[PDB]
Amino acid sequence: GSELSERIESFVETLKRGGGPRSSEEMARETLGLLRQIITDHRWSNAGELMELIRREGRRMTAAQPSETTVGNMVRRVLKIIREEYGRLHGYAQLQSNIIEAINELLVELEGTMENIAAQALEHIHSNEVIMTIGFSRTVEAFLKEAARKRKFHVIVAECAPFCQGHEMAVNLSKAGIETTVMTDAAIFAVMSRVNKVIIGTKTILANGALRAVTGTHTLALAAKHHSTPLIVCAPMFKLSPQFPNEEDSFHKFVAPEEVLPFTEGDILEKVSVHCPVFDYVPPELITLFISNIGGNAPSYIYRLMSELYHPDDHVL
Amino acid sequence: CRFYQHKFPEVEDVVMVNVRSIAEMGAYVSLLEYNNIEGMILLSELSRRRIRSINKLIRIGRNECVVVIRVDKEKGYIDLSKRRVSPEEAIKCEDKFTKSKTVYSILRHVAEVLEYTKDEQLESLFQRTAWVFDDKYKRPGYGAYDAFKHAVSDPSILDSLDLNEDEREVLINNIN
Amino acid sequence: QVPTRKDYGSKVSLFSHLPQYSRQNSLTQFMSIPSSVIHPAMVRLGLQYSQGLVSGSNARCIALLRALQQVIQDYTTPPNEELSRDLVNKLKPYMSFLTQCRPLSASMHNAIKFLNKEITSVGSSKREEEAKSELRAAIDRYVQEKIVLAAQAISRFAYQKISNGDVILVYGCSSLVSRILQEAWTEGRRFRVVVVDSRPWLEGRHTLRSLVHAGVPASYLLIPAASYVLPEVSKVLLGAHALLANGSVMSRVGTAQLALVARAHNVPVLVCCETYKFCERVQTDAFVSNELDDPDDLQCKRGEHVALANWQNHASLRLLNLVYDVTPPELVDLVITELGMIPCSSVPVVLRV
Amino acid sequence: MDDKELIEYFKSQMKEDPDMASAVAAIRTLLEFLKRDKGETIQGLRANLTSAIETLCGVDSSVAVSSGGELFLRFISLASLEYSDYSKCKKIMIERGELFLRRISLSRNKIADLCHTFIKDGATILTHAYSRVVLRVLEAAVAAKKRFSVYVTESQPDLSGKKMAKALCHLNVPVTVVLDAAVGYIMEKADLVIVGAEGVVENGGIINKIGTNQMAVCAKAQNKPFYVVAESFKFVRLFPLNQQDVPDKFKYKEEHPWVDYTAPSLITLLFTDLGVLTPSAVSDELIKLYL
Repeated sequence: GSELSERIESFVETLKRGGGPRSSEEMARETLGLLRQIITDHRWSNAGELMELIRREGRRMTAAQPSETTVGNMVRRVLKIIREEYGRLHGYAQLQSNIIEAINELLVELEGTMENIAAQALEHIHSNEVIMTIGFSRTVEAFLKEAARKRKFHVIVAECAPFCQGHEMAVNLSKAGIETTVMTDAAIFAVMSRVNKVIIGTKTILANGALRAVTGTHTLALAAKHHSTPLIVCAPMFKLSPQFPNEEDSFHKFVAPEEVLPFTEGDILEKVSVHCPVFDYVPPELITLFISNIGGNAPSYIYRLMSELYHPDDHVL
Repeated sequence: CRFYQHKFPEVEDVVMVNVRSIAEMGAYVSLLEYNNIEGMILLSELSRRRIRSINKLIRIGRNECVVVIRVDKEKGYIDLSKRRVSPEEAIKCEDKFTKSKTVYSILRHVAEVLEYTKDEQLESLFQRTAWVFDDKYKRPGYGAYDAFKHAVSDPSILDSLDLNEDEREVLINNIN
Repeated sequence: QVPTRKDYGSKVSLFSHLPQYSRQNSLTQFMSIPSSVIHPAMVRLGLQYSQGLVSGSNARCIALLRALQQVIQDYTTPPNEELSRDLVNKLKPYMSFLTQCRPLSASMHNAIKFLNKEITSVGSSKREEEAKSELRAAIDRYVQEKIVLAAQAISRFAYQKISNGDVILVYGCSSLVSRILQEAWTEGRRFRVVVVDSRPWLEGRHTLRSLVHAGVPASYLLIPAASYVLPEVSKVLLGAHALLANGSVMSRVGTAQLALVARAHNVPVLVCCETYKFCERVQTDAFVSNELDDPDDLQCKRGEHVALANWQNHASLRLLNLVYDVTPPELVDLVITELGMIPCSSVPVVLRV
Repeated sequence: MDDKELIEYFKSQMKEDPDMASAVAAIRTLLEFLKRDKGETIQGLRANLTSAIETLCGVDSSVAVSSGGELFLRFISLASLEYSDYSKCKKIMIERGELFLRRISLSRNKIADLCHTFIKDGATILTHAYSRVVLRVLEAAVAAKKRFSVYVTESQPDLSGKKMAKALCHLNVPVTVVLDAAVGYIMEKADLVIVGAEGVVENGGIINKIGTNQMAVCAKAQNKPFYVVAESFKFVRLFPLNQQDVPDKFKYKEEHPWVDYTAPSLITLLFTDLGVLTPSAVSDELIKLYL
């Protein structure tokens, strides 16, 4: 049963350094897989022992890299599943089978997420209109080049100044022939007048409806609230996590300060500290629409799902 | 219009009551089969699900039969229960309700034809006559029951009250 | 298949998706007047929709519903086909013909969708007479606890709000509102009422009458003059044609405007909208669900040289009379419904389950 | 058994315990009455408790006590009463009542170790009154060995802030008693404002002592995030829209309110033993819980 432990390591490591896997929903999938293995390579006197074990493991997971809590909420929902099963079917052993199907169920639903969102797109964006996006958020490449087969419009993609992370989407939408444009984040307020409804990615959905986003997003949402054009969060619901913003501000992945001011610059690096947060906050009171697996949703709406998805008694995990 | 020789019904009496007003601890149920007996009713488990339910104002008046679990006279109420009931007893209470309605129209036509402007006196005469006609059959207010049983050929039992021939006239007329 | 409503108007660019039909090019010109392929009661309803005879939201609802009441009660099934399928079928092209003669709001959408869910939720065992009768009775319970009970409940609930002396704003033909206002005034509480109305379909006169003929001191003025009465009105009291996913409200061409200005002068915003209205889609924007009506019913009277009679006759001209706008939940304070006096941004949850 | 001993018993309970917020003292005395009701009925006891709660409301002008009465009335008939004798009912009923007592006692500790992790270290906390719950949650956050200051207002009509200081500095925390009218001044220099509440309205905002709202409004314009604490029972089914609307059974005890309301547009994060909230969630939770 140590092969389980070695796969656990393999992940925990690939997690604990940097981009891996470079896709988010992928991370979710490998997560669920490893969880399934934890179950199918273990037994329990009572399901409480399995709850305990998966809680320990999820603690290691989220504590390792609290910047990406996706897997945090995956183990949360798995705790929900076992909670629900021991609730129903004892309110004893064969229910292991039960558990497994749930995973598959969850799993298979996950496999449709992207395409689900696709169906919404063809509704919102009426043609020849201007949409703004910050990043290469796969869900949004899906969104747009899946609503660019019946209409035509204009998407301007900003650029997270740390990376070129807001250029790959430009080259992709070029490969999809939509006549999109590139720009430098500092100029978003420059053109925020001529936007219609910003379509932004997201990286988590706190239980306050406050999304932690790829950096250079707080300014986008603030410019939006100013011009009062609406915010289109392309957040599949698995990206939730029942964190409520204020704890300890282990909050923004502080990536290699090499990014902003590269090391080539002489001695000035002796009294010049550096900051480079790749993930910023956006207050929920600016959100408009949680385009999601179940269609339109508003800020408050989100805790409803946090009511149902993750059993509240385990946000301390 | 009083109720019967049982002006204060006893236990196991399943009154046909309506819901006068939805409430918090339990819907205040009121009936006339005991001359406006009013009490509560223990809100059920799936009736604790009446939060998101529709229009607590709708379904106010649509009467139904309920059993009387507790009882009180000076405390002035009755705790009616619904979840633990049967529809055969519902049909029996429907029969008793038809009898009640018959007796109510009877008292109305008494007040009209016999000009009984008085309420307590006329209602007590009627209730005594009904108890007389009833205690031989012992059914729930069997007075009018025997009245319509014998009124096919012999409703002359009204001789005891030789005060208004319009009484038996309207009886044998509105009957058939 | 069906005769097609002929698109009328130099459709503006930003609203091409939704159609600009009208009421002069009647749809019944082509149809085989023997109402066989198209049921007679449904088609009479469809027509008196095109002519815009029935306007009130829940009014249009009850209209459609009693029309399908007649349809069912006179409907018969083909030989050897289960009703809960061919009925759904027969309804489908009738709904289509409806959307042709007059686009269908979310109200009648919820209506027809519920009726389909009911039709299908009963199987083969349905005896024809008893099947049609049970559908009658279910349609009844539906209309009862959704539009002639929800109304009285909304009113019996909101009545506690309206204090004395506080003049109240209203927007037009929202029958529900008029019922609330009357059933309030008749309880001792006192107030004036200001009414607001907008072109082209000048309408508040419906509510204006239904008020004054119940003895409430009233006042009435077009919508751009809103700012003149807002420093006095203490509570606005809108209507609503639908409740959407995010939590917004939709209503006639105006109501968003009044919501906005009345937020500006800090006067609390009411909305009154009974549950079954509540749809499930979302609309953050205000341009992707709006049932554009005719252009040439827009104009007014100037001497006699009505400035637009030559409508298409120019080159560039492109008119429009948007019908529904949407107040985001950022303004609407309190949505009274029979379920409670819930706050706006908390609607979709408590009405979903 | 009569209403005299009920009111004086509430008085005695609050006197032997100023540390027990009026609501819980009321509910306690209410259970006490339920014990020695010496009745044998179901509804005939509902009438008794309703009348008694009316009296208590007519004695103490707080929203807390009447609201707790409503909620107790709810939480004696929550599921199937299992109506069997109209007497054993009373037994199981008062059992659920003492359980209600349990949760109401737990409320504070629950909300404290729910919140005391919300105070970033080295910032100025600006309370508003002798909010027992605020004092407790602070006391907690201190016990976790943090650093932060305290600005307290003084809520003019009665000296509240003076009392809160006199009892907080007993914990040796940096304390500074502004003059409540000066809130607009120190509002520049404190980051976030914890404020005690005395009743939550069904759309998310809170109702609280005289100055709350204006403080609230200041602490929104400058984007300074705005907190609030209130345990379960102080939810209320009162939905004003204007500060004039709040019922006048609360507003008294020349003409000057004692409590007033803040729109939920402003309140940025609740605190309820039910958990962290989001004012619309207070609505949803109220419609659900109240029953």
